[PDB]
Amino acid sequence: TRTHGLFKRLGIPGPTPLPLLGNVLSYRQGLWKFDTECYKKYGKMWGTYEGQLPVLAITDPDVIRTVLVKECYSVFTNRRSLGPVGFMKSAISLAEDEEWKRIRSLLSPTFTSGKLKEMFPIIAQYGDVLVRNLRREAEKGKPVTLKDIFGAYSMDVITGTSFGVNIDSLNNPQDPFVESTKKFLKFGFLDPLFLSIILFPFLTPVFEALNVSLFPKDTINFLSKSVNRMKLDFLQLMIDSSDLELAAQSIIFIFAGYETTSSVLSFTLYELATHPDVQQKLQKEIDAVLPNKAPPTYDAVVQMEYLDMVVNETLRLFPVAIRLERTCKKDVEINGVFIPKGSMVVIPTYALHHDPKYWTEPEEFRPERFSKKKDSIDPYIYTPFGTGPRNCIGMRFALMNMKLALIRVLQNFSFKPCKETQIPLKLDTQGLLQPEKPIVLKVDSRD
Ligand code: HEM
Ligand SMILES: CCC(=O)O[C@]1(C(=O)CCl)[C@@H](C)C[C@H]2[C@@H]3CCC4=CC(=O)C=C[C@]4(C)[C@@]3(F)[C@@H](O)C[C@@]21C
Repeated sequence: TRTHGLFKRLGIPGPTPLPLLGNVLSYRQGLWKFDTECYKKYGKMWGTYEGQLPVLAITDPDVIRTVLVKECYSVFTNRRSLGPVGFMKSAISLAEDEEWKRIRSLLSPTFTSGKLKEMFPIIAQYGDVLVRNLRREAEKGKPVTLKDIFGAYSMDVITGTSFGVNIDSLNNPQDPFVESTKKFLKFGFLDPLFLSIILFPFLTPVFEALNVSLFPKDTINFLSKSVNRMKLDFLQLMIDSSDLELAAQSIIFIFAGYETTSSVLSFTLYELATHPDVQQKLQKEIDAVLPNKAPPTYDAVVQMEYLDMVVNETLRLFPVAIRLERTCKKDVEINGVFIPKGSMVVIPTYALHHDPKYWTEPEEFRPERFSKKKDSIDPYIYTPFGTGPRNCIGMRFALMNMKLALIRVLQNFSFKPCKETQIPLKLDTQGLLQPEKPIVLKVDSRD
């Protein structure tokens, strides 16, 4: 209760904390659900405690633009106070202040639209693997469990592009890359370690000194073992430019991009199933641009307007990262409130994405929201990839992979519900947004 008066004192509303734990019990229902309930309850700003760590949640866009862009470098440079990660404290999402400022700089040339335009054929090759895989499953007439197919694609594309070559994960379950990377799936709140770290950060130096890491030590090595072993994609581009630092980044990319890409694709496809009119219209768009199942190309995949709007609206409904988190590296005035050092600020993307103030019929899937014809979207309400210098660096790359996959599958099949399709979709209560029950759809071919 050392800090459990901070918000009472500073005139900031919030749910009453419980000793030691904080409001953390409220997280078991899921953060997206907690973040919104508070939003509705407390308005523009509410405070909570993670054990002892205060947490300030801002919804006003200007305040957001302050935290995310204006004073990203003067104050809010780090995300969540670092945990027992050992040497992956070099990977870019985890580094802080200057160490990150460098690593960011030294990886930017890899994620420019130019290098992406370059990598395009190495990615689109993975769509042929994907189509066979989805035909196999649907040739039968058998409902398809999307997370198998598109989890597989997600990993194949990232593994191969990040380091190595095609694994065809679905048909090589015993591949040593497949079993080892599959272990990022259980990240966040689930592990006892994260809880003890969340509630008692002062143990973090301890676990480091005991070589106990949040990450699966069993796999971190095998990846590093395969990285140094190799020393067309991220690898060589990293090659041209420490050797531990290089080995981290390769792993974080797989981390930051494996499960997000996967959940978003099956989310997109779920919505196309339950709005067949949107599914035709995108099919029409695809067939006019690449007639007779033509091979995709970079400048096409980028200029497909509806397709962009379709991915974009899905990220409105399903911001897989739920919230954006920054740490005050110094005392700071955030919108007339005095916020001590170490504190965390939360920009509640999911809740802001579902606000009726900014989105007519917020629960409805309406790709038209993103018509370039309409008034541009506020980049601090819509924060699916972050904004500011700390945003998803692979943003352009992820949108490419998903669009590539979505095109290939939509050239060859449609998607519709069946008896086993959960409608409405329900979210799970842990980690990145995922469905309560896995998505299964009927996938008939167009011929
Ligand atoms: C649908 C796919 C993805 C989504 C929704 C997503 C979302 C996000 C978000 C919200 C952040 C943090 C933003 C912030 O702090 O405000 C982030 C960070 C990051 N993402 Fe992604 N991401 C995706 C895919 C990827 C992929 C494929 C990669 C790399 C190949 C990637 C690499 C990274 C990295 C390195 C960071 C941390 C960089 C930093 O802290 O400066 N992301 N991502
Ligand atoms: C998990 C793969 C990944 O790299 O995700 C992150 C990212 O930037 C790219 Cl998505 C990663 C560094 C840490 C991730 C957050 C930790 C706390 C956390 C616990 C949850 O239960 C739900 C969401 C977050 C709040 C989080 F998961 C997401 O925002 C995504 C973050 C920031």
